[PDB]
Amino acid sequence: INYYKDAASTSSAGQSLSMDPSKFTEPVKDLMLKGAPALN
Amino acid sequence: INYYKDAASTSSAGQSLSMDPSKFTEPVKDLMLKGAPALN
Amino acid sequence: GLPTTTLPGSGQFLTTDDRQSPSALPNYEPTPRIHIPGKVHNLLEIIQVDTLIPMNNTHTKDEVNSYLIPLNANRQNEQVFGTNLFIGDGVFKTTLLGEIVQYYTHWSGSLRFSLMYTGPALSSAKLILAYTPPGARGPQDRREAMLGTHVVWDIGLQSTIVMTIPWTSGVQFRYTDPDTYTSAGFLSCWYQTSLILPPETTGQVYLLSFISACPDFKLRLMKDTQTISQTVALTE
Amino acid sequence: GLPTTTLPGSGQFLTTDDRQSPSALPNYEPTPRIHIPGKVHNLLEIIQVDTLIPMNNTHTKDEVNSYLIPLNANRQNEQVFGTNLFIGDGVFKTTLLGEIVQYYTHWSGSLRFSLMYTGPALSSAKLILAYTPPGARGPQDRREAMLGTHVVWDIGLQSTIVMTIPWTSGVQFRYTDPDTYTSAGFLSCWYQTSLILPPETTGQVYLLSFISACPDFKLRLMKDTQTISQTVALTE
Amino acid sequence: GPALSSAKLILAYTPPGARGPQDRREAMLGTHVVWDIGLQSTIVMTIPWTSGVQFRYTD
Amino acid sequence: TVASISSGPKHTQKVPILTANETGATMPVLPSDSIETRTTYMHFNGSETDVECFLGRAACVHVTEIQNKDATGIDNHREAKLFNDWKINLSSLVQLRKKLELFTYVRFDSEYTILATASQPDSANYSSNLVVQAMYVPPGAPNPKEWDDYTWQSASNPSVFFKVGDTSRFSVPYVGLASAYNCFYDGYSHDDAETQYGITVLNHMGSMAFRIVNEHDEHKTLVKIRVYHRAKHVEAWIPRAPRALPYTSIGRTNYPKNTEPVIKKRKGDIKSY
Amino acid sequence: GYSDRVQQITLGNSTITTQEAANAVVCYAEWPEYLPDVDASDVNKTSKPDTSVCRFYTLDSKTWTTGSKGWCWKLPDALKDMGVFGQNMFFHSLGRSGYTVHVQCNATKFHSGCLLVVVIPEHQLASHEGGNVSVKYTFTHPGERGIDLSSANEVGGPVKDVVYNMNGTLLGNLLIFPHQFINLRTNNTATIVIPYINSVPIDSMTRHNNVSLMVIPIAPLTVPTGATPSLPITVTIAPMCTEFSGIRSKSIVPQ
Ligand SMILES: Cc1cc(CCCCCOc2c(Cl)cc(C3=NCCO3)cc2Cl)on1
Repeated sequence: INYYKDAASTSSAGQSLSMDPSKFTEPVKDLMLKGAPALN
Repeated sequence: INYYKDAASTSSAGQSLSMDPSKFTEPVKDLMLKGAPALN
Repeated sequence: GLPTTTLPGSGQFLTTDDRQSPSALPNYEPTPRIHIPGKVHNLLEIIQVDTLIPMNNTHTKDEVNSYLIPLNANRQNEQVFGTNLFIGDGVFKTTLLGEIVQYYTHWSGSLRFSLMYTGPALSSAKLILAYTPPGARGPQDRREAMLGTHVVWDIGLQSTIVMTIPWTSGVQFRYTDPDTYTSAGFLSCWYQTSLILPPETTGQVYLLSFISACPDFKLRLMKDTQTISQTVALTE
Repeated sequence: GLPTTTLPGSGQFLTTDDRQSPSALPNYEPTPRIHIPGKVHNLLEIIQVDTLIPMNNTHTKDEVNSYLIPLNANRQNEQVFGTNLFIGDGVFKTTLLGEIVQYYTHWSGSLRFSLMYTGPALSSAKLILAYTPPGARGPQDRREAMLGTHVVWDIGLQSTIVMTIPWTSGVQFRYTDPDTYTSAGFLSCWYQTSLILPPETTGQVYLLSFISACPDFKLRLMKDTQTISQTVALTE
Repeated sequence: GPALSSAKLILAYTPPGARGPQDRREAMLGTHVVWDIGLQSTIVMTIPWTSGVQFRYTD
Repeated sequence: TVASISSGPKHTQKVPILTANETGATMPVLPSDSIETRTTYMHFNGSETDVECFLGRAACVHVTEIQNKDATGIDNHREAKLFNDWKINLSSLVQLRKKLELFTYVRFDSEYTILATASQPDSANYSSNLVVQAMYVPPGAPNPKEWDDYTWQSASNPSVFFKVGDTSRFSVPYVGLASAYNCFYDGYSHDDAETQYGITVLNHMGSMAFRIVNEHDEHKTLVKIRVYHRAKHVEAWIPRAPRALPYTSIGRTNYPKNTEPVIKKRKGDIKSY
Repeated sequence: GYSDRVQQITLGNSTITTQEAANAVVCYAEWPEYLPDVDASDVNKTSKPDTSVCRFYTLDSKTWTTGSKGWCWKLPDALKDMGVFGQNMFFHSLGRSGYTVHVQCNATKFHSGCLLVVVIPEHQLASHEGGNVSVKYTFTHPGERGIDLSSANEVGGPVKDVVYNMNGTLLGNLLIFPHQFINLRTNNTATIVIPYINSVPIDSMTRHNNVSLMVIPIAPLTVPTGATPSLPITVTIAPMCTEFSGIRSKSIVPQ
């Protein structure tokens, strides 16, 4: 129950439960498959 | 939920969301169209 | 008896909170409303009405004359007036727009700057108004001025010209109190050809200038105005 | 009037509680969000990116050189480097992994340790990396080392080797600040055959080493890092 | 060159109207190809037809 | 969810553990690519590492102090701490600072808690009960000159009145100019040759001003204000390397000269355990 | 027969071929794109010179020697003088751009050495003076010359200490930023595609640089016996999807 009118006044947000490290761990242009050779 | 009986005791009103500047910006008797000459 | 816990902030008085209160006058009946022309709902409604700018600020005590921008016959290439666009300060500051902007911290939007010509009907003139977006200096000559937002105004039957300073900005809000990062540009005006008076006529002619906000405009984060203060409470 | 009772804890301020509060700026409209590449949602997303380990810690002032593990041509049977696995201390401590682990009290999961070789292309080498699970001493010679988790790495076209320290543990969580009961083992590396340089070439070659966490990883019970402190508030 | 050597060259085409470039900075602002010397031994640069008039004289 | 699958002996032409780090990727290698594993489940979600959780607890961001005393003959209230101000900034204290600077841009609503306690360091008959008044002077607002000015009227300025010993609490939307707060800014206000450098030029959101409403009693009373800040509704972009050296200034990245080696030197060899 | 190894990038009227690449990085896995209306604020129609600005400019070459500490360039600064890109830059109030960065360094199979090529969004530098000394404008706007981390401290300039990234963080953790290594034994180029990253939809190109490109030797250069002890490093960069807005008089900037 929100007792207040504005959105800033609500409690903390709830877990992204998004999670996708590939923008950070695999930003390569041509896709690399694990097990296939790195450099062909 | 109002806890009180009288109307003065309720919280602030809620946004007019009315908004019509023409009584102030265009109080002319004969309607002016933008693009048409001001004085004919 | 229902168990409760009180949180931090209990008992505080926040002048901006909005809650219910007991009425001191239970059951009282207010006077009926009758109709009155003129109701205002948003300050955004009124800042779109244009008001005069004391552009000619060069006097030494407030006078009707600082509303008049003078024009000289026969000058060519030269500059009519210049100002930066800190709408919360300087020429703008006493105008209705300036005066309301000062109740808020941030503004964004387009401005409408118009000039109404008052010279004899048998005279003629062509002026250029230029808006210089943030990043360059106030233009120093028309050549410099004409490379930015500009309108060649031809003085005619139609007495006023409405220039718009379109919102040119990286950041989507600027501060109303003058700030650098957040600065908006300059506005200048020059003779395009020149003012020419008819025979039997002489002297200076003046332009009146107005400012109002486009429907584009946003103002946010209310605060207190530097435009009013006091040292003791007033009495009757 | 509804009857209430207040419980123990009323009026306390717990920095970790999550409740509603009145907004000081009623009705204010925040700037629109625009798109920005790079959004982070979990610290677990970032500790999977590998970063370099200053393994060569033997210097006396921080230098680019403590990131370089040297290799000697023609040595046989010998040991390249050794370290315990207290990820919250020692070599690991300044790495991004080490640096985040320190915001939490407990960790569990697999680690990925990789070595990238930088020697001339016409050289060759075979190294053995060994993980020694808790309970034995840091290995003292390859024979000892090779009886635990190990990978023979053959230096080739493929420049890096990724060793995983699989989670070997009785207790399902270990403390990030070094603790005995909770200790994780040792990591050592030895020549399997030996580094061989081509003609016209000489000196030391170096390995770069990285650390990142497997998708396996768990961190819990947040706390304050020993990695930052201060004596007076900072001013402008 | 020997197979164990390496090199990176830039070839630049300068369309009519400017002088023959005098340094790479000048050269690199017109049609150019960075050539990386490798296994593939030749590089084919094209001088695309850049012209007002649709024919030029051979003399 | 499985944390590890079961995997047995391998003798392949398909080697997942050989990679080329020069590419910039961190290949997702697992225990089961290089040893024989058994199935195990995660039993865990990664709840407490969510950025909302990481930045969502109250941190002390500022400690100031004001006193209640006779202002008679004081030529400079501000200077007598008849009232102070805090030029809103979250770079002061470094505990919360390091955490925030893990990201480049950050967007969130703030919840402030303000604790005020009183001290009476010299002989008093009693402890008086004072009421504090915290008012946020938005930039371009009449700055309090005195302790009972016309500014304190704060008729358009959000202000809160609470008792010393007690706590005040409220939350504020994200009042950033842009789409997010810049944790770092490699630019200037304008193309000047002497203009400052950093964010200290970007983060100009006025200051907060405190004062004691009560007049003065016979003794003097020291009131010390602690402001706590909790981020709610957090959004963070572009992770960066954590802060290694100590901080010297609000808003610049500068570290102190002749600082000490931040990497612990081995007591022994590279070969040491 | 496609290898990760050979590549061709054609952009405008300029083409690059590498026969010894190591894939390419696209920052944060996003490719440069123009500014959508839903994200727009300034009402001005923007100018998109296209092929006259989106081509490859090769900056002047550097020389890696055994004593090198590393070099740093800022964008869009490094290009402030390249062809029409630069003119547009000084002439509009606002502009926006992504880039393709191609760093080149070839050697032979007897050399060793490894450079880190990294892009840091919003790289705010530190003053070597400490305290709250600022870093003057000119110092953070080196132009095509970039900053040479092995040059001496100057007054009003930034600190040039490599193991601290010019800001109080450790060299070892720069790997959290989009980056690629050039390891003579593997690699001979590094290529990174940079999408436009800012907290505003469009900004000023002169008062704010939005990325620093940094090339840092990490495993020292080691040449074969009696080889000349140095290699040149060349940086070629191409603006991509560039847009300029708010045209006028032409900025005048310090120094
Ligand atoms: C980054 C970053 C984020 C912030 C926070 C800025 C704070 C915005 C203004 O916040 C307040 C508001 Cl809107 C009101 C009050 C207040 N109202 C009554 C008493 O205090 C106090 C603050 Cl700090 O600073 N740097």
